[PDB]
This record gives sequence, C-alpha cells and structure tokens, in this order.
Amino acid sequence: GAYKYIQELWRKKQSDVMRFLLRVRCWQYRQLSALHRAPRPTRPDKARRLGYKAKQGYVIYRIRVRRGGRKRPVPKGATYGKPVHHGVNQLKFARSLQSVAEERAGRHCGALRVLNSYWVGEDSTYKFFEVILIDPFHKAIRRNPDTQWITKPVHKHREMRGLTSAGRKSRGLGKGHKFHHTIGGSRRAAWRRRNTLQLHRYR
Amino acid sequence: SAKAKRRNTTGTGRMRHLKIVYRRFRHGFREGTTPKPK
Amino acid sequence: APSRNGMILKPHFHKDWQRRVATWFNQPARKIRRRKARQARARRIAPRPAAGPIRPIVRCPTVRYHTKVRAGRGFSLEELRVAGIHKKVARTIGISVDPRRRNKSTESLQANVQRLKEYRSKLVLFPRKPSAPKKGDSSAEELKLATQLTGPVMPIRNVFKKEKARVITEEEKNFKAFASLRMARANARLFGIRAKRAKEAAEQDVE
Amino acid sequence: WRRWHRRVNTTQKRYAICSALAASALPALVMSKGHRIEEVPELPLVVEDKVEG
Amino acid sequence: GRVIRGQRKGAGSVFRAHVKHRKGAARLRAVDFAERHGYIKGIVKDIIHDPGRGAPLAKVVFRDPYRFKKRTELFIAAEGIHTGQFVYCGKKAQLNIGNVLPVGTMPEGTIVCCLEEKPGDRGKLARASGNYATVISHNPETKKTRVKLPSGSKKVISSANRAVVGVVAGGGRIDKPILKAGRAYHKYKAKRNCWPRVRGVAMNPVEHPFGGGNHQHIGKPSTIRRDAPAGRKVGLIAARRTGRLR
RNA sequence: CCGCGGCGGGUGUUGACGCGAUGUGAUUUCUGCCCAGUGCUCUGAAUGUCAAAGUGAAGAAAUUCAAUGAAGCGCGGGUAA
RNA sequence: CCGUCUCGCCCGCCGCGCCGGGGAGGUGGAGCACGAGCGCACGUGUUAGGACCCGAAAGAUGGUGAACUAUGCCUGGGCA
RNA sequence: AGCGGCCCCCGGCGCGCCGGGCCCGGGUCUUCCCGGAGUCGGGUUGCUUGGGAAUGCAGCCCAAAGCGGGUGGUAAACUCC
RNA sequence: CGCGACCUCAGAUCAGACGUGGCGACCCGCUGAAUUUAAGCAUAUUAGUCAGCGGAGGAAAAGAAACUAACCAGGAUUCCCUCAGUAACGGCGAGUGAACAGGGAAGAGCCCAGCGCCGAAUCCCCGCCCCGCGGCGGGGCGCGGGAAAUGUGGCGUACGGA
Ligand SMILES: [Mg+2]
Ligand SMILES: [Mg+2]
Ligand SMILES: [Mg+2]
Ligand SMILES: [Mg+2]
Ligand SMILES: [Mg+2]
Ligand SMILES: [Mg+2]
Ligand SMILES: [Mg+2]
Ligand SMILES: [Mg+2]
Ligand SMILES: [Mg+2]
Ligand SMILES: [Mg+2]
Ligand SMILES: [Mg+2]
Ligand SMILES: [Mg+2]
Ligand SMILES: [Mg+2]
Ligand SMILES: [Mg+2]
Ligand SMILES: [Mg+2]
Ligand SMILES: [Mg+2]
Ligand SMILES: [Mg+2]
Ligand SMILES: [Mg+2]
Ligand SMILES: [Mg+2]
Ligand SMILES: [Mg+2]
Ligand SMILES: [Mg+2]
Ligand SMILES: [Mg+2]
Ligand SMILES: [Mg+2]
Ligand SMILES: [Mg+2]
Ligand SMILES: [Mg+2]
Ligand SMILES: [Mg+2]
Ligand SMILES: [Mg+2]
Ligand SMILES: [Mg+2]
Ligand SMILES: [Mg+2]
Ligand SMILES: [Mg+2]
Ligand SMILES: [Mg+2]
Ligand SMILES: [Mg+2]
Ligand SMILES: [Mg+2]
Ligand SMILES: [Mg+2]
Ligand SMILES: [Mg+2]
Ligand SMILES: [Mg+2]
Ligand SMILES: [Mg+2]
Ligand SMILES: [Mg+2]
Repeated sequence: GAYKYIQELWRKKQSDVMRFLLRVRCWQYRQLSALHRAPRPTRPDKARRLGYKAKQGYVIYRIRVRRGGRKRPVPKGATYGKPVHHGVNQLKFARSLQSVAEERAGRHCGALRVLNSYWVGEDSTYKFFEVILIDPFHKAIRRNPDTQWITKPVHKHREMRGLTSAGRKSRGLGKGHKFHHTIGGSRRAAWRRRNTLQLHRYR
Repeated sequence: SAKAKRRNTTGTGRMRHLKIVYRRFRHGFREGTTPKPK
Repeated sequence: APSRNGMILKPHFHKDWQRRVATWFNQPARKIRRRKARQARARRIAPRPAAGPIRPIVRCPTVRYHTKVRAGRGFSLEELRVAGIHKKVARTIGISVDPRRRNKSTESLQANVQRLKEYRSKLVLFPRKPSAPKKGDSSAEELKLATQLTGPVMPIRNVFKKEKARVITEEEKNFKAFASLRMARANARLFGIRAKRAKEAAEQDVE
Repeated sequence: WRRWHRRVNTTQKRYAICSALAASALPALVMSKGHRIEEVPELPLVVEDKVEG
Repeated sequence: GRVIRGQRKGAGSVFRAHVKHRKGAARLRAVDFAERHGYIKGIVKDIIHDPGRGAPLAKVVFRDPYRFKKRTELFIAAEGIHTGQFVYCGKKAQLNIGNVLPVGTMPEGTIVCCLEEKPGDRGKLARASGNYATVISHNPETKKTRVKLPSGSKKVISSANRAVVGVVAGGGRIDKPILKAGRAYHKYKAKRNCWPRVRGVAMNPVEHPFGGGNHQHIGKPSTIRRDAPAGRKVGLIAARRTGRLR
C-alpha cells in the first residue's frame, strides 16, 4: 500500500522534496550530540525490510561519524623506512564508515546485540546513520520461537568480528572467479591452506 | 616477553575456586541432593 | 653457484616454513574414529539403507569426460512430476531432490523415470502403527524379511552396446573423410565473409 | 619430520613371503636357526582340525 | 638534526609565563543598559600596582543597580589620577580624564587609550607604558570612524566601541640604560624565560643552520623567504630593504 | 611556534616604550666605492613557457585535434650594519 | 615427419570458391628408422632452508627511567 | 585374566493410562498478484591480488533502470544465443 | 490565565533484569614494519609475516547461487589427493604463483519484508486461588492495569503462489 511507494519516494533523492527534507533534517541533527536515542525510526520502509518488528525490545539510536580517510599517526614526517612506505596523506581505510558507526554504537551499549544499520543524511564533513539494537533477555524476544537465535552466546558483538552486512563487503567474499582468494573460511585460511607443507608419512 | 607471563599466571597461586570447579564438573554440577541418610 | 651441467630449478622455501608444518601422525587413529562413528550410525537406523538415498544418473561435461555416467546430487522436478511422486514425500522415503537441474535431452529423463520405477518395486515400506496399515503399506510377511543394504544402492555402472561384423558397402570406399574435416574447418571459418560479400554485391548491383 | 617410515613394493612383500615359506620345510635351515628339532617325525607338521576345540 | 630552540618554545612546558603574583587581568567594564543611555559613578579605591609587568593598574568600585552589592573592577591608570576621584562611565559622560565614553561621540584629535577593536571585548589596544592613539575622522553614514595607532598605521573602527581618555601612565621607561646585567636578570626573572640569548654562529651545525665551521661566519644569506619550512625560518624573515637608513 | 586528531594548545591574566627572529660587542672615534652575480622583495595581461577541469569539431564509439590558460619561475624596477 | 622460402603442373565436390588436396629441389628441429621405462633402498656432488661450529659496526616494533646531573617554577633555611 | 559376582547413584530410550493442545490433505480445469535504491554502474586517487587498457576492497564528485540488470578473463560500437 | 492531549526530553538509593575484568594453544575482524636475498641498490622480495589493538567459542568462520562450461552438459559450504610448481605476473633479472573439471570423506535443508485476505485474530507485567516447582512453568479467573493502525499474529517466498 504505502510501503511500496514510500520506497519509490526514497529514491527521488535529487528531487525538490527530498532536497528539502534533508536540507532540514541534517541541520536538526547537527545541533544534537553524536549518539542519542530516537523513539521511532525516520524510515519505516527501510526499517522493516531488515527485521525491525514494531514491538517491545527493539531500540533505535542515531550516531554521527566524521568523514575522510586516515593519515598515519606518526610525528612530523619521519616514517622511517624505504621510500615505498612514506605515504601519509592519501591513505584509505579498509572498512566502511557504516561499520565504524555500528561498532561505536555497539561498544558503548554492551548489553545489547546489533542487528543492522542504515543511512539518513550527509553534510560536507558528516555522515549520519541509524542503528537497530535488540534486548537479548527480554521476555518478548525470548519466547519467540523464530528469533531466539540472538540470545545464544555465539552472536556476541557481531560487529567486531565482522558479520554485519557492512563488514561482509569488506571481507571480500562470495562465489565465482571474482572471489578466488577467499576459498575456505576467509582470506587468511585461504593463505594457510596454501603456504604450508603437507608432509605425509611415506611421501 | 614470554618469560614475564609465567611469573604471573593462573597456575601459580591457590586457585581457590578453580580447584573446586575442576572437582564439581565431573558430577555435572549437582546441588541439592545428599548421599543416602543412614 | 651452479656447476657444469645441472638443471635450473627454483625451490619455494625462502619463507618460514618450519612454523606451519602439517604432520600426519593422526591418520591411523582417525580411520578408527570414522569407523566407529559410521558403525554406530549404521546401528541407529537399523533397517534403513546405510549409504544415503538413491542418486540420479548424470553425464559429465568437458569433452575429456563426456563419455561417462556418474552419480549426482538429486532428482529434478520433472522426474518427479512424471513419476507421480510429491516433492516432499520423496524427501521422507529416501529420495534425493535438488531443484537446480534442467533437462535439455529426453533419453536421460526416461532412464531416470525407469530407475524410480525399479526402486518403487523394490521398496519395503513399514507400517506406522504396527497394528494398522494404509492402502499402500506392506504386509506382515515382508517385515520379518526386512534387512539392510550395505553399499551404494543400485550402483551406477557404465554399459556399452556391442555390434557384430557387418559387410562393407561398395559406397563407403568412396567417402573422403579428411577433405571433409578440412572443408568443415574452412566453411566454419568463412561464414561471415561469404555472407557479407553477397550483401556488398546486392548494394552494388542496383546500378 | 625426519623421514621415519618406508614403503616397499607389493610384489616384493609377496616374494618374501614365498621365500620364507619355502624354507620352513628343510630340517637343516631349522636346526641351524637354533631350535630343538631332533625328534619331530615330519617337518611340514599337519595336525587335525580338533585343536581349535 | 636536533630541534632548534625556536622549534621548542611552542610546547608550553618551560617557557610559560609566571602568573603567580599577578594581581588580575586589566579588563574594562562591560556593556549594559546604563552604558547605552546614561552613565554611572566609580569611586576609585586604590592604585594597587603590579610591577609584575611594568604598567600601573587601578581599583575602580561601582554601585551595581540590579542586586544589592558592589561590583569591583580594574582599569589601566591614565596620567594624573588621584586617590578618590569620581570616575564616571557611559555614553552621556562628560569629557575629562578617567572617564570612558564611546568613540563616535568624541571630537577629532583626541588622545585616547585602551580602545576596543570590536564594539565590545573589554579593552585590547594601546595600553602599554606611554602610548596613545588618535581619533582621525568620523563618518555619519555607515557609522565608522578612522583612527591612527602608535605604530604609524591607520585603521577603520566602527563608531560604537569605547575608549578611556588620556595617555597611559608610566611613560619614559625606555631610558635609563640597564648598564648592569643582572638588573635585566631580575626583569626577566619575572614574566618569562628567554633572556640569555646565544647567537647562532657559536652553535654547532646540528641545532642551527647558520652555525658550524672554523671561522665564525654564515655562508648562507641571512635573508629568507616566508614560504619556508619551520626551522629554516631563522634569519631575516622578509625584506623590502636591509641596511643603513637613519 | 607546537601537534596523529577537533571550535585543539603555548607565547597571552599579552597589544608596537609590546611580542618574536638575527648579526655585532663598553664608552670616546670613525664607519668608504660596487646591485653585474647567488639570494630577497615589488609593477605585473607590459607577455615567451606553463596540469587537472570545464569547451568546441571530425568519427559507430573508445579516441584524436584545436581555443583559452592560476601561482611560480622568465623579462623590468628597488636593496650591501 | 613439422616449420619456412623459390620454380610450376594436374585432381577432387550436397555445398563450384580469395575452397580443399597433391609434386621436385635446397635450408631450421631437443625427432622416427622393430621399444626401455616405473616404483623402492644405498652412495657421492651441486644447490634452497639458522646449514661445518663461534664472531661483528648497525637497522626496526613495543615499553621502563630526571633518587645522580641539566633549566624553569612553588616553599622554607644560611653568610665573622 | 574372565559376557566373573555384589552394593549404590544418574540417565538414554521403550509401555500404560490420567491431562491439555491442533481439525489441517490431493487432482484436474477457469479468473487474479508477484519482489530488497546514495545502493548497481561510471570516472578518479591509493593500498592490494597470479589477474595482465585496471580481480577485489576503501574514499571523493556524478547517479540510474523494468521484454530490465550483472557475468560470459583485451579496451570500443552494432548485433544473436 | 485555566483545565485538559499526543508529541520531543530529563531526574530518582523507584520495581525487576542485564553487561564491564581474566585465560589467550586453535579462531574471525582491523593495523603492519626492518634485518635478509638480488653478489651494489631505490620498484620488487623478506610479508599481508613478528610486535601492537579489539572480540568470542568447545569448536569459530563460510553457505543454499546476481555459480561454474560451451560439453550429449553439471548443481549448497568445508576437508584430503590431483590439476601445478603449470596459464600468468616481474629492473620479464633474482624470484612469487591460482582456480574449474574428475575420483573420494560428510551429507539436510530453510524462514521473513513487500503484494493481499481474516472485526488487533497479537504480546508482556500486575492480582487471587489450585498443581508442580534446587533449569520458575501449565490450565482456570480477573468492568485490574499497560505497549501496538509510523502495523502485532495466522496462511505465504521464486522449486511458482493464492
Ligand atoms: Mg622498496
Ligand atoms: Mg558477508
Ligand atoms: Mg665451487
Ligand atoms: Mg664551540
Ligand atoms: Mg642542518
Ligand atoms: Mg668565503
Ligand atoms: Mg648587527
Ligand atoms: Mg649582488
Ligand atoms: Mg653436478
Ligand atoms: Mg652446510
Ligand atoms: Mg640500511
Ligand atoms: Mg629532584
Ligand atoms: Mg634558568
Ligand atoms: Mg603485490
Ligand atoms: Mg566500500
Ligand atoms: Mg576477451
Ligand atoms: Mg557479444
Ligand atoms: Mg533500584
Ligand atoms: Mg603497507
Ligand atoms: Mg644486498
Ligand atoms: Mg653479500
Ligand atoms: Mg648495503
Ligand atoms: Mg604474498
Ligand atoms: Mg609491499
Ligand atoms: Mg598488511
Ligand atoms: Mg601478532
Ligand atoms: Mg573479554
Ligand atoms: Mg568457556
Ligand atoms: Mg557458525
Ligand atoms: Mg552464518
Ligand atoms: Mg537460489
Ligand atoms: Mg562452481
Ligand atoms: Mg608435472
Ligand atoms: Mg636485466
Ligand atoms: Mg572441483
Ligand atoms: Mg559416508
Ligand atoms: Mg511466517
Ligand atoms: Mg508479513
């Protein structure tokens, strides 16, 4: 009904409506702090396509992250070494800013377990997001038979080990000829299976 | 310095709870019950 | 510092290899572990087949191997719609089903439907409650003769037809084979130019 | 990871068995090995099947 | 290369200012409704003086019209201030010494001090021992006013700030040569620590670019461009001339 | 001037009789000529050379070629405690 | 026998062509010309790995020290 | 040593009921509905991989589409599968 | 200036719940060098390696295709043999170096959002009683109170479905 075409409204991002609602919301968000709780999600369309059922237990934060690359934390220049490894300015970070935002809002509230994240607004020097957090031990999450997989102790801190969809891109995996070098578990054991000598008994 | 750990690790002192967990494990952490009263 | 005459060679040991060395002293104490976890699996299901449900007959790709027939993943859904079996009962009687298979031919569709019709006539089906059957269950006779089947069920075997010794026609003496292989190579390389110069002549002949 | 084990062919393992069975029949290659076989009445000594009982 | 001393005064560790004995910040009085429509009376209580730095202060006590209390202040003393002298302060204020009144109202050619570069920031210009700025002109539209500074330069200030009237007391300090050495030492035992300057030729070449060598000489030109790295910017900083004009 | 970093920090509770950077070495006495060089600075469409971008044309297109062209070096004045 | 150049003649055909095939003469090749390899064990020799044992002047990551001495500070003490 | 014995304890799983829960399936034909959006992809700079007119990842600007989209190991258009 | 209501937002020694630090043999995410080799040495190699930092478990990760091949075609992931020291990169020098197919171990598959229909058909907590309760649960009652129409449950997910 509406959720099919709020969806198709939230890809008129160049239009005059969404250029107004962002030229307002990014300002409202800029006078707040870096990590605060909102009572309801700004996008319900995108919120429900990830698992946000509107019951007791689910929490939504809102955090800002500054923008740019990462220059190497050394003194003045002085990166001692061969002239390959001089580079300080133009370096680029491996994981995205979206899973920076997830684990900044996943360590400060350690009693909760992260589900997923999404986008809201952008400035010149700021990228805003939304996050979805779940109480592990509340009785509504607990007695659901479908989704009591979270409370198991395996899924602690999904975001530091890289399991959210924002870190699954950084790991570099899938299927095909395009993803040769992550056969096995990951990129590391695709190195470990290779660079060892299997020394048989009889050889 | 793998030598400065073994000056200060777990196997050093008393283990005043771990040595009675290594004992309770082998009966499945029973509570409550008693041997038969005679 | 090579001497007079030996082969050149490049050993891959400039890395630190002594740290990651996989020994194999486990091996005669893991063939016993797998032997116990397979026989205690073979005694949990006492009359069922030990080697998994039956598995379809499939050729092989890549012209090196395209003359063999080996085992597969599971049956398709044409080999079950024709054979009249519902696609979630076949999971419960020991029939492997994968929904990701096509059928571009016909002569393997038929030989799979025929193999199912063999297995359906070999299958001894026990009653749910041993006091009351269904229309299609089996009698109290075969229950006493029900036993296991060790090994892959109905093993897949490569068969070859034979031919006797015919008499050679007067015609086949006049069949030049090599000037036909090198005609089909030339005809398979000149399919575009022959069909383009005729078009250019059809643009030139209006004059 | 010194190379502990060795392998030998099959048809030499079977040639050694045939060349160790063919010399448990002479009463000289048994006495010189060291046993005490002065009195045994027959060297391929075959006894009935009721010893398994 | 070792870090030269100019690359070492910007840490903030041992070159800090001695702020123990300093009696207080020589501010001015704020803005309010009364300093925009009328005036208000001060009762100067003493001329307590910090020769921590070398300019005399002033204790000025005001009657505060909001609560029942007496606000104290501080100022910089002009020339010829008594002890007990009713200092007025505002915009309707009459024009004599000690009073402080806006720039837009005083006439042209009036010797002032302690100007505010911006219409309120409680005093930032021409407050040293014996200096004075002069009001040059006015402009009724766009509400501005020119003034000449004691350097020689000129500047445009909006005609809404405030300024006391009179020069800074404490003039003539640059005479009486310090013929002694440790009498400059007791001068810089106060505020801060930079006095025993060691010239650059005497040094080794690892802490000053000019130094090193057998003969005490420079070799390189003392004049240097401004678009320069830190630690080379040691000589004459930028040149329009370098010589003997008197 | 510091510093991996921000509305960061010292000088600065400071304001040209003040901060900061240099060469000489009391007073008395004098401090000469040279701006071609290497530096430094100022007038720069007074212009020879000068990237990315944005522009035009030919091509099926990837492309290819043209106009224009910031600082700075070049050219022109000032400067030897 | 394959690669490559020179001279020049006939034959083939569901497709008739910038199609396909054939000869004689010199040249390049780790090739045929009635097999000789595979798997195991031992020996010497050359090498890659800490590599016959002992030996540097240095180079890098991550941490501990102003109780001696170097300078600024706070607070106190002494000089017939 | 031995399918030798005895005495305890906790289960795995088999059967009787006594309780509550849930009334659900095929085949054959007519009419309806059917998908994830600052992401795909494009330019660029930097690390990387065996990946070579650029495999993956990350950053900045530009920014889509429904007989549509990506892949089909040499860049580019027109084509068919 | 009133009584009122949804919204945004605070405080409490409010009721009941939770996480924080350690071990660190194996594991996943980031960050990441130099000796050394090339008879010098700066791209390379040494190495996605030591050190450094944060997270878990009895095993962790991966995973039911935006897949391989051009065959008469296979059909989730991991693991061993093999392809292979090969196609390729590289002051084309020193040197680094994959996968698909084939035979085998193990064998297991699935659910939501949207599109729509059933009168919020939905949970959690407080109250009283009965049973059992050393892993706090079931049935009966609550004009006893709360969250949800910015969407709670049932059918239903690409093998077509209603
Ligand atoms: Mg290098
Ligand atoms: Mg992933
Ligand atoms: Mg030699
Ligand atoms: Mg000296
Ligand atoms: Mg130097
Ligand atoms: Mg000289
Ligand atoms: Mg001088
Ligand atoms: Mg000169
Ligand atoms: Mg040799
Ligand atoms: Mg050796
Ligand atoms: Mg070196
Ligand atoms: Mg001390
Ligand atoms: Mg000192
Ligand atoms: Mg590389
Ligand atoms: Mg990215
Ligand atoms: Mg290609
Ligand atoms: Mg194509
Ligand atoms: Mg409490
Ligand atoms: Mg690096
Ligand atoms: Mg070398
Ligand atoms: Mg050497
Ligand atoms: Mg060297
Ligand atoms: Mg590598
Ligand atoms: Mg590298
Ligand atoms: Mg790395
Ligand atoms: Mg490490
Ligand atoms: Mg921990
Ligand atoms: Mg544990
Ligand atoms: Mg897992
Ligand atoms: Mg998983
Ligand atoms: Mg699929
Ligand atoms: Mg594949
Ligand atoms: Mg080989
Ligand atoms: Mg070379
Ligand atoms: Mg394979
Ligand atoms: Mg098996
Ligand atoms: Mg459902
Ligand atoms: Mg739904």
